[PDB]
Amino acid sequence: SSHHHHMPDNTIQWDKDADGIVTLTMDDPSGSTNVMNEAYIESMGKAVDRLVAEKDSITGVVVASAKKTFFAGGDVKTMIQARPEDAGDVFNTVETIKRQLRTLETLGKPVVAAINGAALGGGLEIALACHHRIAADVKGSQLGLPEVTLGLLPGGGGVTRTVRMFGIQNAFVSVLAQGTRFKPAKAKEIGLVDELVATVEELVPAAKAWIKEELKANPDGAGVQPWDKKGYKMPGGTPSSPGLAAILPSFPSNLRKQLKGAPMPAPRAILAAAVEGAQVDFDTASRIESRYFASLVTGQVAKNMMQAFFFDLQAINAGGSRPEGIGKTPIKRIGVLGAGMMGAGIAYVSAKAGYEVVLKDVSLEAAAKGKGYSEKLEAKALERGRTTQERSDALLARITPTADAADFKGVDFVIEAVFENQELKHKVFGEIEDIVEPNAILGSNTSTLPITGLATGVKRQEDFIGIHFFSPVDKMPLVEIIKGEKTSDEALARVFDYTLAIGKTPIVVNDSRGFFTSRVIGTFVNEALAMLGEGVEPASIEQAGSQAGYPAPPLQLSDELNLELMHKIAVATRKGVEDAGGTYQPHPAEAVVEKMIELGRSGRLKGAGFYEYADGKRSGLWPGLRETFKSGSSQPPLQDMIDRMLFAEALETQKCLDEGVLTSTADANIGSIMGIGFPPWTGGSAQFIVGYSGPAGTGKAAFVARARELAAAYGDRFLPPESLLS
Amino acid sequence: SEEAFIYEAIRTPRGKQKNGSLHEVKPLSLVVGLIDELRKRHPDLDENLISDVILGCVSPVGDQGGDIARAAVLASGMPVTSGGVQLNRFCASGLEAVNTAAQKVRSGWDDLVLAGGVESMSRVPMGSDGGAMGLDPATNYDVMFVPQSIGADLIATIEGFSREDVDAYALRSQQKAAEAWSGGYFAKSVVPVRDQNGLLILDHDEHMRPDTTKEGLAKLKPALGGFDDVALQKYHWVEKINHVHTGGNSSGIVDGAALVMIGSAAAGKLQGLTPRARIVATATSGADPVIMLTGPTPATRKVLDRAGLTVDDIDLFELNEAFASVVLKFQKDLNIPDEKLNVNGGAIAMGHPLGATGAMILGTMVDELERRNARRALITLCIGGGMGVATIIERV
Amino acid sequence: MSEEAFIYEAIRTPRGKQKNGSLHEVKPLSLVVGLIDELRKRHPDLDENLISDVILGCVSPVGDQGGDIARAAVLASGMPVTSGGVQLNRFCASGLEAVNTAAQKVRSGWDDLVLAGGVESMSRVPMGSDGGAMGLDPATNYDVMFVPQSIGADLIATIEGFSREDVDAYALRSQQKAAEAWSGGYFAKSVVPVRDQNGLLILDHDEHMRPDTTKEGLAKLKPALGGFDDVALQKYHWVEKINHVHTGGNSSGIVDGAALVMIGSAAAGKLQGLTPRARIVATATSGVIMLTGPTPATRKVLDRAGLTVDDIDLFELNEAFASVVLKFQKDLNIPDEKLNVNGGAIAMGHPLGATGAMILGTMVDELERRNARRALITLCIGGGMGVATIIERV
Ligand SMILES: O=S(=O)(O)c1cccnc1
Ligand SMILES: O=S(=O)(O)c1cccnc1
Ligand SMILES: O=S(=O)(O)c1cccnc1
Ligand SMILES: O=S(=O)(O)c1cccnc1
Ligand SMILES: O=S(=O)(O)c1cccnc1
Repeated sequence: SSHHHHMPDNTIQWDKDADGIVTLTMDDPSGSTNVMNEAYIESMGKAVDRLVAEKDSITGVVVASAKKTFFAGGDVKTMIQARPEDAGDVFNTVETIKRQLRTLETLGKPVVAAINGAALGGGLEIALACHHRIAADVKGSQLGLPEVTLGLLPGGGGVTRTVRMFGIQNAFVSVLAQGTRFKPAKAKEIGLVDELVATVEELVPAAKAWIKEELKANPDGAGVQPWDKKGYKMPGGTPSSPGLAAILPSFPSNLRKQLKGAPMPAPRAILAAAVEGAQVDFDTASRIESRYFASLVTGQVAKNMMQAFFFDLQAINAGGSRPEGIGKTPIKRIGVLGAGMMGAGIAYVSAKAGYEVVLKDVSLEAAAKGKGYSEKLEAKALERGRTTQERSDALLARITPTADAADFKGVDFVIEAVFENQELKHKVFGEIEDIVEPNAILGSNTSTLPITGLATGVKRQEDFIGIHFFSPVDKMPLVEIIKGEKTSDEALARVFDYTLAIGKTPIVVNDSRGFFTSRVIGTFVNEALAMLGEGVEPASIEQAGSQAGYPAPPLQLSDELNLELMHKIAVATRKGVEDAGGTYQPHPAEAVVEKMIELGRSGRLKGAGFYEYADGKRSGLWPGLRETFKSGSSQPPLQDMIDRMLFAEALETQKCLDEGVLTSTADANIGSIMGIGFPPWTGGSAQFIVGYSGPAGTGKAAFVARARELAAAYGDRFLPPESLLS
Repeated sequence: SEEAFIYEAIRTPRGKQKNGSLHEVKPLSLVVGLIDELRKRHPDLDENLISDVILGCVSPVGDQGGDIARAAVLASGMPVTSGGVQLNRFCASGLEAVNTAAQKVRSGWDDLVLAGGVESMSRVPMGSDGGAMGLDPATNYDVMFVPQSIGADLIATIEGFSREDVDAYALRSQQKAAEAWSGGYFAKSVVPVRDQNGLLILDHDEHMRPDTTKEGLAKLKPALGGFDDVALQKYHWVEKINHVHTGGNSSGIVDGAALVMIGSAAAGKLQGLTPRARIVATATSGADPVIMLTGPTPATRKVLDRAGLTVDDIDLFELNEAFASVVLKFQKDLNIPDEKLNVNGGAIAMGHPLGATGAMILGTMVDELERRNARRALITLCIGGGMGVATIIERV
Repeated sequence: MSEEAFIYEAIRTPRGKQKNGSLHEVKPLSLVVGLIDELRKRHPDLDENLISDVILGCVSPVGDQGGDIARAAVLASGMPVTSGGVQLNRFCASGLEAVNTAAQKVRSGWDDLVLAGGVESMSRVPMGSDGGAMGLDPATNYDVMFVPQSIGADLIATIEGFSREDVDAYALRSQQKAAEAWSGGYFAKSVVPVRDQNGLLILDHDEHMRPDTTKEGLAKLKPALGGFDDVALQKYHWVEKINHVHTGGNSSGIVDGAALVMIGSAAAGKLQGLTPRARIVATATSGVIMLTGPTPATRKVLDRAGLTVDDIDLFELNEAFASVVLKFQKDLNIPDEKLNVNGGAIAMGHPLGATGAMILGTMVDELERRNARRALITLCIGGGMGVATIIERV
């Protein structure tokens, strides 16, 4: 076995001082970030070979970086192309990587990582191979193993070493299962980092100083990891330990409870590799981890999540949907019209960014209740130690509640969040359009009403635009920017820049009925209500939604959306085609909504819907639901219920991609995931088509086949569009 | 060809878990004591004719490891040619040993076999042996492992068994186990445990609560997270699991052992043994492994078709009382008359010593067939992982 | 005693060595599942609902091998939930006792098609990991004079007069015949390579073999706790000194492995479209010195099938210790050209609970390769037991 795999520029700089301490400075000249690519593997191979050849004149090693970050991520452009026939190559590649880190780990001399910035995934795995970790406490620095968020696992030793350091349970829950990122202070608190320094200039001096003291104070244990000493005891015990074996069988069941039975193999593979590795020696544990990694990389879910959360998410942030050739325009005062749950969250995320917000409502008591949403979010943030008392005061001081239209002077960014009604929106905009700045953005948080119609109520239609948020605004990351027919490109870029400023992800949607998020989430809820009208058990419908990967089951979501609003969307959709002389086929769910409204069960707000609500708390399904819809008379396979909900949304996304509502699959995938909660293992409602896998096969052709199968059984709404055929 | 006959069927009393009389007794001693009782009943038995000793044991570790069946052969002074094999099929290990002994006699390649089981749960708790279905996350995550308790509560939910329904059966088991003891039904089959000095250690079933009331059962509280949601992921038409099973309507954790002597007709003649019953048929089957506790019902169907019999041909039904709902579901599915089901009590009152239970309830029906002068009995047990074993005996 | 039991399939994994073994990273449950998938690959239309039981032998059913390893195999492999699954332990002959119990289940007519075999990952669950009722009870261990198999084997060599060079001569013979069997392709269709969840190769040969063994290398090895030597001579009081001739080179190796055997009735074979390879003729069980158990078990199975030594074409005795085989060869005058013709546990390893089924499938193949009729398989056991089986090629 070699330290090389099987041309590229060198990545690692070599420096041996008079004391014998070698400094390896990682500096990939082909990018701003050190990446675990083929150039690194060849570079570290040459460096490790040199450490062995010159072992007699080397007393310590310091691993450093010349970038703003320490080391971030791996070669996604290569991993996403790995086929199942490439499992042998992927295995050999991660085995070569960990063979280099194992040699470095067992040189018989101390190795210190000087972490100057972000050490994520493969970057932290390099530092974990060192005997001591020193981190600089600077802004933006993060540490963690977020491989699971791409459908992967830390295959460069991250699983094996964190389990040896923290035990099976702590490593899984706190580091591996969710890929949590830690700031340098939190990293030292949990043992991921050993000590901190104030600035980056102290790192390499402190690293060499620690080596000098370690050789002097601990000569026998210098360069010896805890799991390489005799008498090593794994924290929390091994699977054969009686205490751990008492709770170990509950680990997969607890994992299956958290994932709600959704089909994501990465957390399952991490847990298996963690436990199986704890039963054997370190080397055998490392090789087991390699096999589970190769299992994930060659799979489809990893390709879906690498596509969505790496390539698609980067293209969006790089300004994919931002109009080219438009400069930056500052925002000084934001004016929010309406202090509801939406308007209050909009004021909070804007002031949390640093903007001055003017929160207007019809009464001062209502506007004060809106700011109370921010006060109660700062109170929960102080009680858990996530902010200071001084920043909370500066945040709330930027929110100025009011009830007078005169307080909108100097406002250059308006965000209306009043009740969904056209006449009400035309009214509140005409009052303030002449009081704001002449270049002020006039935004609307409408979810279904067309933007072109709402823009008529003002004179500066070129600056009227849709800015669609999602409840709760403080926690939802997507902003749906809807472009009316009169909306200019500058207004689009200004709202685009604002979305990034508040830390949210934007998508650009052309004006249409229901936009993209409201229209696609309509098909998901409609499919569930259709199944309820067909006689399917309500408990099975909720199970299908959770096991498909949705964050909330569809009947439960229907109550939070109010069936009264749901009925108005259908009436407007029919009137929007009837008044055009066209044809409108009603969805079978419409009859179910009308009967629930007739029964007075219109959702959670009413106090009763598909569920029962006692004291504002959901408490089981409505017992009369089974007799109302003859529940049990239809028992389709659970996978049919799941596929019906997934395929309806995927087919609707393709329509509104062909209609020009969406302009890129990246907006469709990230829009479905972050906007309405499409299951992340799919990679998005558009990626679901190219990545579908079933008994027929895998790919677009397999999707079309399964869609035609669903259409024959459940209705022509599942017939695949022309654009998906050849 | 050869017909397998039951010549002897004895068992120890069942000592309770907390502060039980048998805690100080090694499980090996429990088996040796039963071997010595067989010798007392047949002093001129040629033990060289015994070809195998088959013992069921669910936790074969520690005091119960290293082939405890072979240890009993050596410790009791039986000939070294008498073999000794341990087997584990979860709850029906004791009955599988008896059926394996019978199938060994039928094949003509074994003439006289001892079979039974032993479990000292106070000394070797269940789960002590580890296991892959629980301690291998890859296969645990796939098979959706759920403990028998939740599966029993799920059966009561689907079938509509209320908390009062299962507690009503638990009271019936206590009453019938008390009537059987006070009536002398167990006087000849339960062999009291004694020490090396002959002092008495235990002569009765400690777990029994003969003064049980329905009001007392209703005060009991029902029995690691995640298992409840995992069960509903498979049984997705069920919204909520009604947890009705407590310590008062579930089987007891006890210590005990049982022995059965099985041989051919010619073996009984050469040794002056009077046959007590005849093994008519045996069967194995199963059902879903997430809910479990449902394998014995198709195993009962399989053993009836194989013997060419129906429910109305059977005089006594004996199903292990692991949980009250499993017995009530078994009674509904096959329309078993109430006066034919577990007529002398069950594991709810007397305990369920895993590896020995199958041989115990088998010996119980052998005695009750003779006491009533009835003809046929059907013995069956639910099994973890979703299995089931059934046997039909005929009085001789 | 009516239904005839036939062997339809008999496969095994390669045997991985104890130290730095290729199978150390493989869970023992996966070794069985790999063999189950091979049976499916060889019979893709087999209705697995006909399979009524899976009987696996396992001497140390603890840890990765606890909780009814056979039932774990049924559920993990996706076999029908009605296929049962039972683990049994009769020490070294557990794998053959599982096959025999499967055959007796078919003879009684109460079972139609049964999987049988064993599994033992000794590099993960070492021998003795399950404890033992004898070792944990000094009162019993004191009365039942307990002596390990290693010393009883040395005592056999002392009484029968087998020298250190005699037992090492057999160890050389086993290494040579095992290497000849591998080079000749004899094991090509019965040894199923072990692969990972990605299809990558892990092991495809018996890596415990030392095909370059010499008489001189065996003579340099040293012989394998106090008291047991004196305890043995307290029973065999006419013996003065025990000659310790057994080393690691003339004794069975510690390995990982598994084996599966499909056993069924003639009706089951016709119904599923399976060709019977051999027929179970007879089984028998009989037996401080230990390892002297297979001698009466062989006479009992020959007397039960109405045969003699001259009627058997191949004898397969497990090579736990060289002296045990040499005594068996002397007690029954077994011709040398019929005894363990493809090598044994000294060369390839002795995976305890799986060995009985491994050497059975070895004889099913060699009977067909030679176009021979009958074979006898037997294993010695600790505590004084022994199991023997006679098969006939179909
Ligand atoms: O490939 S890694 O899992 O290391 C990674 C690194 C930074 C951001 N996302 C993912
Ligand atoms: O099992 S945990 O509760 O650590 C978990 C794992 C994956 C996602 N959420 C939670
Ligand atoms: O499949 S469709 O959406 O065309 C449909 C089918 C049955 C009733 N209403 C609508
Ligand atoms: O929990 S549920 O209300 O869905 C239910 C299901 C089956 C039987 N009884 C109740
Ligand atoms: O000299 S000894 O008494 O060890 C001996 C040697 C050969 C055979 N029997 C006994």
